Amino acid sequence: AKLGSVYTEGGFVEGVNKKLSLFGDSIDIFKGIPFAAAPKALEKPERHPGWQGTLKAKSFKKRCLQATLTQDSTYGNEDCLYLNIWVPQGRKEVSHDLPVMIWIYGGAFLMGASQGANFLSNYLYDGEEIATRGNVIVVTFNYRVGPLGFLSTGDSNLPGNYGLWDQHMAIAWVKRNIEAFGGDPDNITLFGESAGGASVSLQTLSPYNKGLIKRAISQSGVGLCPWAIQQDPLFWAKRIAEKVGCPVDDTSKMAGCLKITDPRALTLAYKLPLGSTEYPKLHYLSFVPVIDGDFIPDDPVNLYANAADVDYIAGTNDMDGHLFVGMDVPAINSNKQDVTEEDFYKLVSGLTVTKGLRGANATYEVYTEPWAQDSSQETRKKTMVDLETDILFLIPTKIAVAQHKSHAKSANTYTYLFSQPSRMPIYPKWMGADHADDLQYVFGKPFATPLGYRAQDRTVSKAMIAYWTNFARTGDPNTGHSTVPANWDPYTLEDDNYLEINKQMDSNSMKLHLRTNYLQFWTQTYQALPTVTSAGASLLPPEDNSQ
Ligand SMILES: *[C@@H]1O[C@H](CO)[C@@H](O)[C@H](O)[C@H]1NC(C)=O
Repeated sequence: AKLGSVYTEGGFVEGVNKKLSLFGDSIDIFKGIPFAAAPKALEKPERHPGWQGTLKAKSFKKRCLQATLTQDSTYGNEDCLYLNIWVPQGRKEVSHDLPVMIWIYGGAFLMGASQGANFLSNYLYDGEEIATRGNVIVVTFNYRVGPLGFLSTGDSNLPGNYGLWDQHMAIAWVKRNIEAFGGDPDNITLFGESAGGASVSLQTLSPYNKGLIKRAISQSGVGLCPWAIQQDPLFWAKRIAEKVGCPVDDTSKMAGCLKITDPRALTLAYKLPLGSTEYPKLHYLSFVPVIDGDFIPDDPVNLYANAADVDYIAGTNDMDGHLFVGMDVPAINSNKQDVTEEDFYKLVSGLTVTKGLRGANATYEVYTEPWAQDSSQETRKKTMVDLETDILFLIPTKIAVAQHKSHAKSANTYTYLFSQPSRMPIYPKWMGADHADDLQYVFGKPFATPLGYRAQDRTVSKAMIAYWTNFARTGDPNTGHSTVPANWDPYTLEDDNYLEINKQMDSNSMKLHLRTNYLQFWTQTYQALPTVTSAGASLLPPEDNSQ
């Protein structure tokens, strides 16, 4: 069948119907529907007022204003709040009451576009494969990124989180209109990776999404990740106002200035210092969400209450840290480059600055227990990847599933570990899954563009698409429109069970206790060490001028 012209809160919308077989199977595809009005620089989004007549939603609109790679603070403009929809259709009748999956893209909160772009190893986000292979409606949209989406003074002058408001507006529009297209409003599921994985998390915790989200999936990213929350907003708020001529040490005037400063200037003033220097950096992504007064009204760890009736999946790739540690210690497969013990200590120190050399010393100690030694420079390099994977993805993720499992009411909880080896020619033979390697499988690339894909890739992709969509349908990965390769057991604090996802999907894919001892170190021992919180009175309550 064909949807045709659908009437939504704003007016009529028309997309294209792509035929997929000689038997009626088609797929309606709408692109460019506005969920909000063109946002004003550093200002929250308003609902879109509507339009007269029909909207021809046939192509992705401008992605949000962001920087290219080197110069160009160009990639879109402020008018970018658009969403796209993919509705699988039969032949007999039109689809109705279908699960809805809203995708939130990553890109370190600084880059990103619904139009399958702004990402590295993988980037295209076409919902056709998922929609059609799982009989699910797939949605994608744009949310403000960069200074323009997350710049904040840390007070009423500039709260920040504008990018999170946009994501919320999308989710809201979908809640209110998705039935027009054949979706079931009470079966909205969110999924995302990296910053998108964290956004999904933060969106389930926000009181604003009280009863909008039914289920959620976070991939390589969660709200408790050290990188998801900016502890000291003003810090970079001043520095930005430094590059662009604005009254730095006067929040009010500074905020007024910025809000009127040129978007492209504001965008560009933020250049990631990925250069030739080893000072603690290369993971100082200043523009990320913050704890403001309302959207994220407290530390994410205390907001769990909001996600108690939300079915949740959270997972990690066995070497998520590889991509990042490489930027610090550029020894991937550099056989003619060796990592010394002090090299490891040096990385540790930088990673544990807030706890002094005591923290650095405890960490180095726990992490260097194994006897593979110098001779096994592989093991050394191996542990350096474990370290950043644990710190940036795994630990935060374990705490989030446990936390969710314990405070769950009716919600289900499932976690996973994706380990399909990266066959990137420029990485060492020991490589497992790196950050983002999951994307191609989740979005069904091995099927969409099979050229260059082994069958194993189609095996994995068939499984992941099956798990995600079954879950999006029943809250259970093992029950839905598709056949699951191996049973995925619901999480328990008792077993700490995780499905290892790869080509060998069988009864033995369900495993227990992934790096329990390190969870312990980071959460008990380490945490107990005195912090260099030492900031005098530069603490959250003192000297914030009553917000
Ligand atoms: C470890 O760090 C502590 C200070 O936190 C210091 O007293 C000790 O000498 C250090 N030991 C080594 C072996 O580096």
